[PDB]
Amino acid sequence: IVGGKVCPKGECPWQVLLLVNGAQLCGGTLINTIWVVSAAHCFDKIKNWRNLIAVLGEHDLSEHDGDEQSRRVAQVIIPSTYVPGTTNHDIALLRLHQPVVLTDHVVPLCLPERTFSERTLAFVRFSLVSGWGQLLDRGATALELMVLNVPRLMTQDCLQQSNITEYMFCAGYSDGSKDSCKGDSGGPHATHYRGTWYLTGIVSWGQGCATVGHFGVYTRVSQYIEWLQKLMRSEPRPGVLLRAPFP
Amino acid sequence: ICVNENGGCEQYCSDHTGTKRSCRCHEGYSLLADGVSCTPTVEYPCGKIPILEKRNA
Ligand SMILES: Cc1noc(C)c1NC(=O)NCc1cccc(-n2ncc(C(=O)Nc3ccc4nc(N)[nH]c4c3)c2O)c1
Ligand SMILES: [Ca+2]
Ligand SMILES: [Cl-]
Repeated sequence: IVGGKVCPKGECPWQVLLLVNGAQLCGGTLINTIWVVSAAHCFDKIKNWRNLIAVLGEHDLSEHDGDEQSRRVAQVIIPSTYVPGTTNHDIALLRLHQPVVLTDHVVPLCLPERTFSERTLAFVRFSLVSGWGQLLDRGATALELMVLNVPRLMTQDCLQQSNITEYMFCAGYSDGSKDSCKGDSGGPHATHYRGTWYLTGIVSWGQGCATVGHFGVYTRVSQYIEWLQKLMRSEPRPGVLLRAPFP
Repeated sequence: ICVNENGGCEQYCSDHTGTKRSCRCHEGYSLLADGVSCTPTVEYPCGKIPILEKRNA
């Protein structure tokens, strides 16, 4: 995250850190005690699918404070329409091996109904994006979780002000000062409405970040609510990766 | 009704045939008798931040 602030410990309690062989891979969002939403592209190059870990309650990566909860990732579900190394359909649903325990530091973000998200949330101007990604373009990643308030653009307005599909949206700033960045992919774009926060976007990717003339690109979660809900009602299948039809 | 002002619902809204509307709440919340408001029914409902909810409790 470029140009944000430290998320005070416990104020982003749905944020997930994904690790592969102990190394930072991506962010994610907790939506229930065993389900995490992330970005499909995070998994394009995984060799050993059995060394993926999700960490909840993380804040400062330099220390252990006892609020962290680690779980193995049992399933990574990706839409059939996602093509590796691209932006369209950049979403993954992850099933944890064992539920996390909800605590003051570990709380799911609400996955909204489609109608509500389309009719109401999509018109809330500012939303929060968070992660342990780079603090600057071509810079070091953050040790403390960072958060940034970004405004959402209508797609016509994105294209004028800069292919953005109906499965994406733009949000952020075009002056290079404030953006999501490498290391933040998969993390939440969370939208507040009448006292509750909802998942509306997933940090996707682009070439570099905080680039004058360019906005951050987010997966438009409202297009996937039904797809996610059906999968969360399904039984697990052997083998970590699952490609599931979309729609 | 639901397309305007969220139908007055705090959370989810469904239209029915007639001048009818039903609000609903996410799991972990229940609908109050006003037919619009949602109140938590569990300790850690989705989309609420406990350390801030307790700062205002
Ligand atoms: C198939 C394939 N062929 O080619 C490639 C390339 C393939 N896929 C993989 O190599 N996948 C592996 C992989 C895993 C994890 C991260 C990454 N990963 N690598 C770079 C970034 C990144 O720049 N992210 C980012 C984020 C926020 C942003 N906000 C703004 N404005 N810009 C932003 C950019 C990222 O996320 C890649
Ligand atoms: Ca820590
Ligand atoms: Cl496997």
